[PDB]
Amino acid sequence: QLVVWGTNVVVSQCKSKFKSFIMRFIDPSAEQDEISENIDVNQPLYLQKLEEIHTLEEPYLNLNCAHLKTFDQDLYRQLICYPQEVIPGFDMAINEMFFERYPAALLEHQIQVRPFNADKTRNMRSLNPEDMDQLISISGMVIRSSNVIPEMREAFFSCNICSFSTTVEVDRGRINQPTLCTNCNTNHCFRLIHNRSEFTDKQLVKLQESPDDMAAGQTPHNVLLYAHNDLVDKVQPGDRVTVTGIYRATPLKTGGLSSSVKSVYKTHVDVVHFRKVDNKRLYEDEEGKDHIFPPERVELLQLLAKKPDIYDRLARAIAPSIYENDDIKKGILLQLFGGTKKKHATLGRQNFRSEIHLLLCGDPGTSKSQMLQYVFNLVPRSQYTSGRGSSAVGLTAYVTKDPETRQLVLQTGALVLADNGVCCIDEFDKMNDSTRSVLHEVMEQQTLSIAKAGIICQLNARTSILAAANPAESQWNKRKNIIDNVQLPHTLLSRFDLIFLVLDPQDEIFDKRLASHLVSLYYVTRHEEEDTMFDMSVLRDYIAYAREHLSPTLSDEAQQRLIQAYVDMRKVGAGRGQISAYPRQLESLIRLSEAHAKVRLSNQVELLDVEEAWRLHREALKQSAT
Amino acid sequence: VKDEVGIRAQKLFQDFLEEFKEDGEIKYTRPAASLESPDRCTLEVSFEDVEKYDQNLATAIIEEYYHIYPFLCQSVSNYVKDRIGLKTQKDCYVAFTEVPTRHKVRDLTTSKIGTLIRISGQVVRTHPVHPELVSGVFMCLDCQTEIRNVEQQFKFTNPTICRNPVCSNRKRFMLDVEKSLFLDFQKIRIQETQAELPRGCIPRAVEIILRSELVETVQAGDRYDFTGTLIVVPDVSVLAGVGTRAENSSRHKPGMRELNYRMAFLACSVQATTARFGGTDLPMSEVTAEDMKKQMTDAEWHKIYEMSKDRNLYQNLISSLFPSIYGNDEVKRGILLQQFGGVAKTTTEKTSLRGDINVCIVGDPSTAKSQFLKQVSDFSPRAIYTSGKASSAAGLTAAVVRDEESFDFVIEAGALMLADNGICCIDEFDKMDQRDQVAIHEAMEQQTISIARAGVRATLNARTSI
DNA sequence: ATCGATCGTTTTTTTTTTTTT
DNA sequence: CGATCGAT
Ligand SMILES: Nc1ncnc2c1ncn2[C@@H]1O[C@H](COP(=O)(O)OP(=O)(O)O)[C@@H](O)[C@H]1O
Ligand SMILES: Nc1ncnc2c1ncn2[C@@H]1O[C@H](COP(=O)(O)OP(=O)(O)O)[C@@H](O)[C@H]1O
Repeated sequence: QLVVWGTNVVVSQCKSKFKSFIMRFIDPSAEQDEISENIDVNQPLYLQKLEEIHTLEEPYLNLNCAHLKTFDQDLYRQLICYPQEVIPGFDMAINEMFFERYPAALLEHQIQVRPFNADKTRNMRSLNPEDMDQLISISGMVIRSSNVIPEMREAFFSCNICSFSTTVEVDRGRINQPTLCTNCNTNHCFRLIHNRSEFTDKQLVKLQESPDDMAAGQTPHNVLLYAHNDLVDKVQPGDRVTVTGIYRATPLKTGGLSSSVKSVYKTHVDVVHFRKVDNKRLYEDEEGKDHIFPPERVELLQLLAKKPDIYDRLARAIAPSIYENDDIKKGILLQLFGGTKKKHATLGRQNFRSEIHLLLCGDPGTSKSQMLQYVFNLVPRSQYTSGRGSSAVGLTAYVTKDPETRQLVLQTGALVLADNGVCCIDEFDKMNDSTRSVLHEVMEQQTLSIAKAGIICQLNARTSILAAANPAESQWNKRKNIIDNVQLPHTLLSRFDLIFLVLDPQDEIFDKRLASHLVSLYYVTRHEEEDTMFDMSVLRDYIAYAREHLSPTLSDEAQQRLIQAYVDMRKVGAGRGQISAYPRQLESLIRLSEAHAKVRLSNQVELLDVEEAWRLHREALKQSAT
Repeated sequence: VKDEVGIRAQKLFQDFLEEFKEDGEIKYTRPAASLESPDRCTLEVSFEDVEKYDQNLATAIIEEYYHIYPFLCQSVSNYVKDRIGLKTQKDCYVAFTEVPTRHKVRDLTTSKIGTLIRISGQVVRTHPVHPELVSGVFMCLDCQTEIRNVEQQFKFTNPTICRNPVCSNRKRFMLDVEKSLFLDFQKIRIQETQAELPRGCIPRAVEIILRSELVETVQAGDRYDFTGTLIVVPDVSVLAGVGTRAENSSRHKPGMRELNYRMAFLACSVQATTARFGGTDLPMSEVTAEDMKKQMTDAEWHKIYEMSKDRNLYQNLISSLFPSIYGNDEVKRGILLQQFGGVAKTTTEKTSLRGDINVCIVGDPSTAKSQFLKQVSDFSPRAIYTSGKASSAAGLTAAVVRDEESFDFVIEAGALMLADNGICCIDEFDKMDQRDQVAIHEAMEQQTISIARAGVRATLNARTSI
């Protein structure tokens, strides 16, 4: 006998039926529905979840209407047409459900209800009048993440005689006042101030419709959304996310000089719930705290360390399927396990980081771009740019106007976001001299000090290389070394630590093996966990955990060999127009050494690292004996 | 009234530090004692000391601050009254410190207001002094105009009803810029923390304001520690805020303004750290509290006499800054003379006479001629280094502009040019183009240089060696 | 003092040519 | 949509 004016609902019906539905609940939505499954809970998921959450005391539930199909859909339909009149009754059912859970619990920190799952409406293009107070859910791509704004419901007041210092809030848009606030005799007029009063946060962002569910060959006409307190910046830009809301129409002000009103109501959706969709396949981010591993994984990690096979195992686990001449992947792996931390908080002097710098160069045949497009899907700080993707200022100082401030600002860069990281890079011999005289600065000092008319900066920037440089040629010219083939100077070419050379495999034969095997790889569209045991994440923490708790130290092992052999290692003074041996080599040798002691986790020095270092050298230092 | 507890609190805080505050001594009376003569009205207060004596008014403080804030000024006046024969000219600037918690641009809500929190960032696109006569005198027109009241609110309103008479209540008197209450601030912007550099979103920027004593001591390239005085911002007009609108429709018995407020932020404390050097009257780690020409300029004479007396300290000091280095022993003794002073005569109006000297390094490759100087940026003050090709000839010059931002042509600084009494050395003097080269051909000797093609009476000057 | 009838009320744009280094 | 202004 009671219902809202323009409705046919009643609140006790909805609350009571939802309460009975949760009581008629053994997790039946997947224990009766997915009866082949059996969650081992012959109790409601809901009182189970109030236990799971009040034992956790981290509030703010979520719902889905697939639970709410099996019950009488009168609740479902009258939630569809009157969701602003049926939603919070679910929260009231939750409020009594606390009492079902615990009488004296935290019955003041309040719970959301975030239903979904009727169906996709269709997509944004195709809408109607009637779908104005109903339930909608599409998705696509994101534009932005914009700034947040308060919003009042009340003011603060004042007085002069006896300090009638009071407030009164808003209903939604209509307020009252005496000639005072808390008026008695009207000793003054009304004093209103606007700060010490009630506010609410919210924020609006724009959203597209762009899966391949396209009006094909049409630009996606995009939508808009508000936000509310517990859903504010729930997502950062460049994501695809589901939406749950109720259509919300609004007039526009004709003119503006007067109060006339225009015919075209504009429409948007309010907010109930969204579905942030995560896709991080590669080796995850670097918070440090939210990544700590258990001891059971340490068992397997030190198990991996217990292999002398480990020297080749992870290098063998670099490729997904590529089985040709991985002899460098050990040289890769010293940067996989990305370098040692020889700190210089010790003397304040000379600040020699264990700088690790290696590049791959060769012919087009090698999959340097594609290998390392996949390795972009490996590196934690995965970047992928190259010659002619961005200028020097295309790497730094993205400076221009900002209508948010209504002013221009000094603004952003590229490398200082990628500290310690990598950018897979190709086509090195493509840039102006403006760039590539920056790289001398960083590769040789790992620094930056900047001077413009606006901000002037001495920042910090530092990281390791990967790159896929190329010559000015199509094939490396036989009998003309990369000493000149790729386009660089006389001993600056010599300056690099060592670029493990690449070139086409000069043997016709081996094509067929992998032209067949790794096409069959596609033909089956799955792999096998063969002797190449591809670890899901058991490889990935030996990567991750072995950046932090490790500190290579030198007692007597991996130094003294060339500290003897430098006699002939610096008989190199002779030569016409050549490039030779220098006393920066051993710096790289120590760095390599502590790197290879990182694998095997030898807190004290590894000595074998020298031997693979000498191997690393003289396999690719006799490429120009000429 | 609410904050009378805060009144009595800082009252008896005064009354305690009216006695000793710290070991028979007080840390905030002698700052106030230096205040007493000029009466400048700035005194930082330790936030720890609220928890020491007032017993956790921090949580009595750090939420209802914005409303409580003004009462601290009355408290300040009550402090200065007790021992000084006092007039109410006294005021209250504060530059708070001794605060632990350090939050950033992300934990922002309606719930963050009236705090004292300390925050950093960057400094960009600064903006100038722009005064404010916040107050004055204003009432009806005839005679009854003596109005030093509370009319200084941000939202300003000449219209006042009356004080003594029944007179005009919209017709105002004229203005007072003579004997009334005024003050100053500026306005600049700040980018996201470089200690907090996540992915995705932009560097969300905050608005920022500074009181009197804070002023012209912010600067590009610097991180800070603010107050936490997030605001209700007395804004005037904005678009896109199409929420519900309200206003007081008074009692029925037998002006309008659209309401959409925006955000900014305000602050009343700074420790511009990572930008602080101090000359010689600062007491360092190693000192000798003695008498001297100045405070600590050489009050370690007790040793510096010894460091100025040996015939061995020449070679010892030649060896007291190359512990990690070995090469020849001629630059190891000559290069310091570049950092060491020159002539410094006291002489005629003939022409500028110079103190500094040119200095060079040449050597074969891989000799650590760089590592001589890689440290020198970390070593000396004023004397920060990079390369010459580390920028353009917007190193010597500024970045040459040909678009309209303020007056369409701006070359008024550089990168060599801001090394006043420090050296900003460079590498690779052989392959650099012959532009800054011929600039240096006289800019080192005749340290008084000009340009054309965009000159605001171009007269610039080098200052140091190379 | 009160009400009502008097008085007077207006805002919208983006882009092309020659110039200088 | 606002203030002026006249009388009741
Ligand atoms: N082991 C391999 N696995 C997969 N693809 C390979 C392999 N070796 C060569 N390729 C193929 O060789 C091509 C290499 O070209 P690419 O490296 O991208 O040119 P560039 O050398 O200029 O970067 C790729 O298209 C890739 O498919
Ligand atoms: N006496 C020395 N003390 C310390 N380091 C030295 C010494 N002699 C040579 N070195 C090392 O030799 C390297 C020299 O390289 P550097 O001279 O900077 O290259 P470039 O010749 O391009 O300037 C430095 O890394 C430095 O550590």
